[PDB]
Amino acid sequence: ELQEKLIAVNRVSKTVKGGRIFSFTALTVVGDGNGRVGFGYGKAREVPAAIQKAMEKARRNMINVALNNGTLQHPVKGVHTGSRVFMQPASEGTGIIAGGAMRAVLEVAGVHNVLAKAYGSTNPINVVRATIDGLENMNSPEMVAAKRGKSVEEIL
Amino acid sequence: PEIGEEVIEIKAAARDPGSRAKIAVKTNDKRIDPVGACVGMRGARVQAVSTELGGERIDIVLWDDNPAQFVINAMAPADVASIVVDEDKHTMDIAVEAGNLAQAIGRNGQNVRLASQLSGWELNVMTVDDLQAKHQAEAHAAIDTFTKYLDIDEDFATVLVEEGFSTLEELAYVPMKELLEIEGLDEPTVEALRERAKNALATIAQAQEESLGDNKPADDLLNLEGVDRDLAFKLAARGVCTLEDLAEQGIDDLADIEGLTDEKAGALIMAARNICWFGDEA
Amino acid sequence: TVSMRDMLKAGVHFGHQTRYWNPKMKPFIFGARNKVHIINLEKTVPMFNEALAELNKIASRKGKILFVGTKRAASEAVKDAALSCDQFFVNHRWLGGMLTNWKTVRQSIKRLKDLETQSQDGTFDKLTKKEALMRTRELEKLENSLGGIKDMGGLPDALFVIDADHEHIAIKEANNLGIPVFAIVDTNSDPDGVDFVIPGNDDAIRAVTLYLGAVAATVREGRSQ
Amino acid sequence: ESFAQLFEESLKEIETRPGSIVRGVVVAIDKDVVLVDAGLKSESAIPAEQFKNAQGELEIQVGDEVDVALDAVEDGFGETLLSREKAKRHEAWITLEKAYEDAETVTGVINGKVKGGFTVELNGIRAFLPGSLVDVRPVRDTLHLEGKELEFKVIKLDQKRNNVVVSRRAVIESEDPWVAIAKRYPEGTKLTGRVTNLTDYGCFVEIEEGVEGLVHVSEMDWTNKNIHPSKVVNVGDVVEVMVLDIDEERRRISLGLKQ
RNA sequence: CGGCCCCCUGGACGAAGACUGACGCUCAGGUGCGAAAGCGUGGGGAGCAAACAGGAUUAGAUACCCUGGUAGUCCACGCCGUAAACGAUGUCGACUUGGAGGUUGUGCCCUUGAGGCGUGGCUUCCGGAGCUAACGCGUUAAGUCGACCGCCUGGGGAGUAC
RNA sequence: GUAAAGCGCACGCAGGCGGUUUGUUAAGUCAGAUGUGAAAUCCCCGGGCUCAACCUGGGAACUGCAUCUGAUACUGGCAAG
Repeated sequence: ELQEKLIAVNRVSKTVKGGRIFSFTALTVVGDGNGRVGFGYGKAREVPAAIQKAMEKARRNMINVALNNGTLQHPVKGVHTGSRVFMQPASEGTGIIAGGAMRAVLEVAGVHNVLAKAYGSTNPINVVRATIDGLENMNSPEMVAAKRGKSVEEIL
Repeated sequence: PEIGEEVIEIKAAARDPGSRAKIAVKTNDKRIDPVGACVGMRGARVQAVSTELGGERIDIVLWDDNPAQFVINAMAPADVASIVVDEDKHTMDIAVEAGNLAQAIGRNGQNVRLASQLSGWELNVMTVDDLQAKHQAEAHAAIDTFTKYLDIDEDFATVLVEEGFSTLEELAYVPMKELLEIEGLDEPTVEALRERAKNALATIAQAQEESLGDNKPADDLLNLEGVDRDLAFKLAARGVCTLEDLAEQGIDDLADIEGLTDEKAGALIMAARNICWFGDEA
Repeated sequence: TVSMRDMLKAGVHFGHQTRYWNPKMKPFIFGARNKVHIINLEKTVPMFNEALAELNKIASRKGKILFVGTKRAASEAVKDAALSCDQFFVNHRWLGGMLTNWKTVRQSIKRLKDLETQSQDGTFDKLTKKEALMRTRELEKLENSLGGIKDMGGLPDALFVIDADHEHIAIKEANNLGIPVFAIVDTNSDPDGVDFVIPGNDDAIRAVTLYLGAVAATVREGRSQ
Repeated sequence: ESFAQLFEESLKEIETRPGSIVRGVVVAIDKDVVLVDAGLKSESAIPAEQFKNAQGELEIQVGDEVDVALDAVEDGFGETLLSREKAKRHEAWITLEKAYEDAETVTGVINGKVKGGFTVELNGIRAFLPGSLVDVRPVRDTLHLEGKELEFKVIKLDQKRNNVVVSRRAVIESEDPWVAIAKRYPEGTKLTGRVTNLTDYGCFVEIEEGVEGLVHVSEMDWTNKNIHPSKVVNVGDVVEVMVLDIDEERRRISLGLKQ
């Protein structure tokens, strides 16, 4: 039921007395096609093991997101370290207008319709984190009604 | 292996090997998903048990909390909506619809027993309409019992039992302040009407004294053929206690009670005398 | 259940100095006496009662309780408390990642159990002396570390702690996993990670004992229930 | 309610700062630490050497009560300054009692003049005296039976520096530190001073009215450099020391202990 | 900006009151002050010391080290207008958890003692939330905001040429 | 702050911004109307060339400007505090 996308894999080095020890980092993200989403960032000497780790980590520490039907509930900004991200709810049919790692996380999240730009850095890791942050902070109408002591129709 | 390493709380396994094997399992809330692990990739491990000892209809239910959630889970795989309860023998009265009852009941002698041991006790599969039918068969009776409780005038009793929930059968132990909201509550009298019901219960206990509280008949007189409990009480009210004491009485002595006729008292005296005389023979 | 007079007698109301406090504890502080913080018993008592009730409820559903104190003043007492209600405890140094990294520690438990078995049930003696001394030393080490939690099986369903600042590693582990935390929190301590905070003197022995005894009683009650 | 506020001020009313109210009940003994609870934030890590009397064995079991001392709070965890200092207040009260009748009567046995004046000891403690006070007259207890028993009749006290000199015999007979710092000066006046803190080059014995002495590291013993003062003397103990040197200007009285 | 004294003189802070009644903040151009070195004229010249000379060192030593040593450093009056002129942090105002100090006021308190409880100004260190690329900053912000100005737009060429 | 980037520091004209209360005005601001904002082009609904491009009817738009009539919270002006 869960869908999982390996966003990126990158070779990283550690210099030692002999020479360079190489290793691989795997950035993955998983989601159930609904609110729930989680990213994982694994590391191992070989690629498949590292992606396996990324999947494992993503599977835990997931996070829920309040989706109005296929899209978002309102325009939302999210940042992390360099990657600053804007994403905006959009009409059915438009699809996921987003670039790169961001796209991936959106798809697994089960959002189908967004207009979305990544300002600043586009370092996959940071940008996916920023996306997750923007999705988490985003609140729903019912939530704001509760926050504020009102009905949904009062807020419209 | 999760179950083996204490990750899948498995209590009872009410299953019928050789047919259906539905069993519920609990888990410590930690993103474990018990049934999921028991099933696997597209019933990966589920297929193993399916063709393990033999073609069995194995099923897993996501145990929620306590026994109330175990009831519905024991009705799976189907569609439960509601259920009734009681004391020691609660008897989970399955409440579903005829359309969904076909699958819920599945087989007369299969899912009615497999789901019976599910909770460990026993279940009574019923219908949505059946529930309501029996539901009302309870409102009238704390009333449907010749009204042997409080009692005063009847015109006020109808207007009181209109708003009255669960009649008045032992309702004094409930909120004694919401009936005062009723249009007509001066001095504590309705709070007193409920007290009358309590007195009626004591009166019912006095009726038990009339049938036990004042020494009712022995086992020989009660198990005599051709006599009921009321007839045995009416016969024993004249000082008799045993079947031999009833045999000592005559038709004219038993004729003082209008409940027994001369032919019936003669037949009872003859039966008691035959039981006394032919007691050596079984 | 636990009265205010008794707590006063114990020395709960006493709290750390005025240069060592935490401003998140400002609500729970009453005043400062001789340049020492005083804990507000009025606000402490009801919450302590609450915490007790929650612990009881946990027990009722057959919850596993872990008692943590590594202050080495009240290690004996916390062990005693754990045993009274036959629950589990960590009276010596908490192993980093005991709960988060359970699966590894579970092997540790198993090795300890095996060693215990060898010691007692085997009755095999005839072991090379040095080797026998080494095995004994290993046994002692593992008993000290994991004695209370050896029969635990899996992960606790609640975590009682005697000091938050001292056992912050355990607290953090519980939070990461989501286990309910029941902490005694002095003025210097940080109660943010704690779910059911308890403002009381972690340091004083008698106060610690009192805390423990009430907790044990309510666990026993929940078990009885 | 105000129950608690009233109690807080009540409990203020029923404790004081110094070691005055004998309140701490000994709730655990083990060698070498005694511990009490005087209604303080924590229990005191008491030495055994505050609580053995005059021949080297302990005297108080569980439940026993002595007050300790205060006005210093939490070096990182704990509570007190020790209780024998409390005993010093009782000794001061006994010494003051003399004033009432102009005669304090105890036993005082002064064999030899440490710093000019015979040393007189009251039951547990031993104090040092100025010369004249040991004897009312030139009697000179050197010819008396050693460590003899008479009494103490006060000749001289310094009144800020705990130097008290007393008259053992003859029952019939009956800013501030630094301007005139020439009393313990001349070359070699020995003193009885409690050490305060050993700074790994020193010991800091300093008793005589708000001064500071250093017996640092060189004398201390009859080994020079491998000594490490903490091993060789004590913490918080009254010792043999004398001046050897005074600055009145740069306030460095450089005492010694090899004497 | 550092020995004391005197004369003339600017600012800061606190204590209470009394008064004025938005008179304020910022500031392109403009004006002033602006280390050291440097320039001009006139004085002065102990020590130190660019330049210079000799002796060493060295492969060489137009240096480092040594022996000397003149401009200058000092004073007066002018000019110069730059420095890692740095907190590499524009000015003004408001708001946001804490601890340990220093310094300088001031109110009360038995100053019963060097103290006890406050309340102002300036100031050093540590550290929370938050912020930050991180380092770190953290009520003296590099946090949360407002007003005005200054400045940046790849490295070199170049802060150079005209 | 360290990546390029806080004038060495100040005073200060012009300029920018401006505590709080009441009154007034109605400049800014907002609302409505009128006039205009060529046609074509763009966009919406239609029509015609077999379709399309293309042609084409009607609308919308042309974010503006000018006026007149209102609104007066805020900003401004004026008057008193």
